[PDB]
Amino acid sequence: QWEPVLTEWITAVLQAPLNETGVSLSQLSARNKQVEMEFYLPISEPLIASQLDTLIRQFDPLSAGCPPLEFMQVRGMLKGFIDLVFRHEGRYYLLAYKSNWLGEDSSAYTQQAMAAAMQAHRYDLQYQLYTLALHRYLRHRIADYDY
Amino acid sequence: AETLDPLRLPLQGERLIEASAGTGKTFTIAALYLRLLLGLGGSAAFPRPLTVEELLVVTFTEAATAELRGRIRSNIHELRIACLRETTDNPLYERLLEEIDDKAQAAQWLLLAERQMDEAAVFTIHGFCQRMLNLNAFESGML
Amino acid sequence: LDTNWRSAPGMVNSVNKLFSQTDDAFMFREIPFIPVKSAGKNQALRFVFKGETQPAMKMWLMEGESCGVGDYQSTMAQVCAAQIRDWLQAGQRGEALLMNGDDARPVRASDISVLVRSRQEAAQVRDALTLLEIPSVYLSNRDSVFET
Amino acid sequence: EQQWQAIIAEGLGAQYGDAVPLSLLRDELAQRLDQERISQRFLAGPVNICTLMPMRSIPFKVVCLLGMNDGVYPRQLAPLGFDLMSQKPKRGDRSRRDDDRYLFLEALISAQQKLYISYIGRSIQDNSERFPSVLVQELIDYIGQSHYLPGDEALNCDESEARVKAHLTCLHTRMPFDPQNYQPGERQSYAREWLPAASQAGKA
Amino acid sequence: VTIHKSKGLEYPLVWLPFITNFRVQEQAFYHDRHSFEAVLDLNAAPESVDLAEAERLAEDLRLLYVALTRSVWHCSLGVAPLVRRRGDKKGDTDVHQSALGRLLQKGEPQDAAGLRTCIEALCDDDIAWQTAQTGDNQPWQVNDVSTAELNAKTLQRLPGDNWRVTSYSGLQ
Amino acid sequence: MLRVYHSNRLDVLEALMEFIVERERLDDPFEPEMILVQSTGMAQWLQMTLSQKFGIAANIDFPLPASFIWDMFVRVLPEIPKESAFNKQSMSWKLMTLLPQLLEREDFTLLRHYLTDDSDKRKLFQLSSKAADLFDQYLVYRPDWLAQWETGHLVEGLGEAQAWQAPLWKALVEYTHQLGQPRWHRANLYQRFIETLESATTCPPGLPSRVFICGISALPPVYLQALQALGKHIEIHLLFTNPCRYYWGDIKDPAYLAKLLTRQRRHSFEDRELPLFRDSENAGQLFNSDGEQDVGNPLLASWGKLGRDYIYLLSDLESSQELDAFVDVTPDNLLHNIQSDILELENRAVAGVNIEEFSRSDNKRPLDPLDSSITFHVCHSPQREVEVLHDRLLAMLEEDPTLTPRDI
Repeated sequence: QWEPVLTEWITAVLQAPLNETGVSLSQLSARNKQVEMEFYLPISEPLIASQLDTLIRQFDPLSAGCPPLEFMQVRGMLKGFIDLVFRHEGRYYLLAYKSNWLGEDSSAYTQQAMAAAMQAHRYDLQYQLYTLALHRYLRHRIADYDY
Repeated sequence: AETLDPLRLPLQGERLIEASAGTGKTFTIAALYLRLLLGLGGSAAFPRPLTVEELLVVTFTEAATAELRGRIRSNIHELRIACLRETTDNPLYERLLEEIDDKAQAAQWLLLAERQMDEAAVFTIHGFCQRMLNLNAFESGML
Repeated sequence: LDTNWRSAPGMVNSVNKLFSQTDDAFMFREIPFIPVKSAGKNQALRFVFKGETQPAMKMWLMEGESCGVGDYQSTMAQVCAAQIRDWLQAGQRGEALLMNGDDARPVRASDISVLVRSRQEAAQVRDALTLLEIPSVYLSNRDSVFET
Repeated sequence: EQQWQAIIAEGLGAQYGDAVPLSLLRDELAQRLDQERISQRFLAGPVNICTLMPMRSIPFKVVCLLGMNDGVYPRQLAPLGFDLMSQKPKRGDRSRRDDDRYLFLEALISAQQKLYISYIGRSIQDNSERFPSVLVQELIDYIGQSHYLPGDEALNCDESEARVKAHLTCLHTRMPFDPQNYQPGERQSYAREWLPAASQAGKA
Repeated sequence: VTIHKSKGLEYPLVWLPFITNFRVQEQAFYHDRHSFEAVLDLNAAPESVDLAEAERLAEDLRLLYVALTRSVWHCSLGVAPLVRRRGDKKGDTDVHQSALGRLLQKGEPQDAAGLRTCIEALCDDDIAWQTAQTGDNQPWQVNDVSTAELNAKTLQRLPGDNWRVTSYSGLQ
Repeated sequence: MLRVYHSNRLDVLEALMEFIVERERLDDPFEPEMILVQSTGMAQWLQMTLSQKFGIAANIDFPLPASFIWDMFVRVLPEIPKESAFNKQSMSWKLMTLLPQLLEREDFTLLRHYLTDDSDKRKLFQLSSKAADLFDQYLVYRPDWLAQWETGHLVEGLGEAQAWQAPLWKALVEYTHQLGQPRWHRANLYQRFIETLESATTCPPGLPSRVFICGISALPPVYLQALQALGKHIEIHLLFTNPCRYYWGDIKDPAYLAKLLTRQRRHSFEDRELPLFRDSENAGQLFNSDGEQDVGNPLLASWGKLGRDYIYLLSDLESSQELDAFVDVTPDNLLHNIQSDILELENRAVAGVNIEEFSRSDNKRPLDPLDSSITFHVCHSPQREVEVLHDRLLAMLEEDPTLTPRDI
């Protein structure tokens, strides 16, 4: 019984553009899209949380609250799975999907509630590692690359 | 009854070896294995030399089969060394070296036996029965 | 196979004397017994005691007219334990030896073995041997570890 | 549910019309549920414990091999008997015995610094001699025929081979609390919990 | 070690204290002397009992041969006039019903003095006999010796650094 | 151009792949880089090494050789579905229906005696699964047998099982012709796929720029004949690990021995021509009458039969470009002695055919007693074996200050 509501909800999601210029998902061809890019990121220094969280809080505006997590020194490789990478008009873009959303039923999911969910679930470090991985991939692939 | 010589046993038809208690039965099995591998005996010999995957050895106890396989492997290596050197310290090995005229082909056959000793057909009774039931499952009717 | 490579020629002659007293000692017509021959390299095997050369087969005849089963088992277990402690008492001083030609070997505790048929008489032998401070292992013990 | 629907989809892809019994589907589901294997933590950084997988050779400093006794390795898979590829072998044919021998060759080549090989040599049940595999036996034969110890410079060929094969073979004790393992020398046990038990300095 | 578990082994000195003990088979399961097939007689016929007791005696003789042919240097046997019958003094003993007494008494029923004369008849340099003397003087001597000095090695540093290949979920 | 990279270890092949990627960059950034592997740990190690070399390792696809071959079948030739109709489970479920229909034939009397005795649909499914596995092996390895079975003609020199295997396969091909399923499979498509690449003038669209084959040491001749036609248009770099630097395979004909002698490898950086055999005048005396080379090393001749067949299959290619990058190992330890004897293709096993070789023993290689490179351990139980292994690994970690447990 959920299917005729599911297909119209899917088309309502796909018709809604997600860009600063208003680019929808239907304008992306098969060569431009890349779904589920798996990357490995190396690190040779001992990853100290105190030396990393201050560097994050120096530039990221969402780190006003969000007390820092505690994790051991990780030296080696880091795995990651980006949901979607797509290019448009000579500009690359990253796209991730979150679908839990248990606590909202009304229209209260504004930018403040989404920013509070980003600060609570700690998706800022994941997005920063995704930007670092995409920067290293575009530097390795395309010569004379500017961020 | 008659006495048994390991280098004069006719390998044709059915033969019944009565090995008494304390006798070298495990040595006699390895000697007959080398005789079947090299094809020795002259008039009482096999019509053709056989490989390692055609010699069937049947012993009930599994540790006895493992010990017999290790002893046959050691005898194969010792006979290969004695055939490459054309000399030995054992009188039965001396008569085995004297029975063959060619040395290079016998050494190559013993090297192939040393390489194919992993695929040797030295099994138990129930193991050989299970292998025959699983291999030719059509005539038997086995899963 | 005519040649026997394991035992001493005295034990071979004892077996060929005991089993060839009458014709068809195994009582079947299709099972014949033949006199076997000993090995030439092992013809000098001698189990020597402190007094003199001990013979190959020594049939310990229990003295008495008629006896039971358990009393006979207990007396023969005590006689066997006395023989074990005598062979181990004289074996640690270089008196009882196993001689191959000129080579000699002292008799340790692993050399003497008691051949039984059931588990009850095996436990009887083990008790009669641990009564005289002699530890004994049971190779034929098939008891489970979950029953202790 | 995914395995059951996959079995039903693979059955209905052929458009099966006859009836199917319950025990066949139960045995098929039991075979398909245990078919999966996990290899996500293969090279995470901890020491790798895995079986020999064919066509996978990775260089390592220390390569250890367990279960190299006869019968266990090489893993022998009997042919079907009615297969025609086993009757007339070609160049590009693949068998499990040759794959295991090539895996042993790749494990010998892929070892950079140290190669460890351990096999069950003595039985724990009846103290019977368990012979190793033919690959390890050919390896120790090539070692004994290609190398010699500096103590016996020119003694013999077979005696030097036996001395090398006895020097390389380290027959360990049956029990961990044996005092032979704690004897100072080439090898010494690192078990500190069994040191006062092996020293025999405790109260009864 | 039992007689079945001693097949193929080797022992320097062998003691057989209960080689004269025998058991009488009650069930009638024998083999035919012509067709060589297993015949199970569910009725209590004495001919089937005798034909099963013949195979039992042959199995006991084979067990006697297996138990005798494992000794290398010395074997010792325990012979006694064992009577399976409940009578104390009937004038005859059942050693002829055993495997050893069929070879000692030559398959003839005899007495304890007859068994002693059959033992003393076949006396050679290898075959001797002695009486069973019950007596104990001292158990054993331990002769212990002091154990050698030993120690255990200690790892000086860590086995490995904190190396781990993780994901975003491992850092959260 | 199909490039073949012979090397002793895998780190040299990883460095060569790094030099190939840094030398030639991809024109399309979103185009995935096809690297053919066999297992998941091989792909994981390749991802970790490429991440350690480049700083990143992304958009690298690791498919199966069969999956990549079917993907190239879909991309090159049209009107082909994404999934193969002839699979193991699909052929098993088809043969479970077709085998009771074929019991009335005279050639299936053995299967009738095997099946009609007692069957609760258990022996039939096992027979269908085993025959479907054999048909999948025939689809991979033996396409000419299936091509002759589709016509209805037998093959001379095979076993008795073909007498029930030839009508069973052909009636399968009609059966998928009877349903709505497509006709095409792996066996009948490879010849048209080879012909359409040689007969074409321009490169077909949708093909990748460069394909890597790393960690794969075993391939069928059908897959190599397809990859040669793929390498005629698109540059494919083949990374194969061989333990010997010289030629250690077999031979086919004396007219092929001269063709192998004319082919010579060249180094990647030194750019010097290096021959295959150590001796060119005595190269004919090494091979036997059947065509097998008398290898001096007994371990390489007794263990690496799969690589011995694979190097003969690689040398049979006409347009193959062979490059050798072998790093020599100084023989100091026992393990390095064994690796040097394997790589240099020499026989150090002293037989002692004469009395002078048997009396003296200083003609062998000296082994130091402190050399703990190769050790053989005898254990009594599986618990005590790994209990000894843990203590020996702790001793190895204590002996070497720079030693990682990941490298163990």
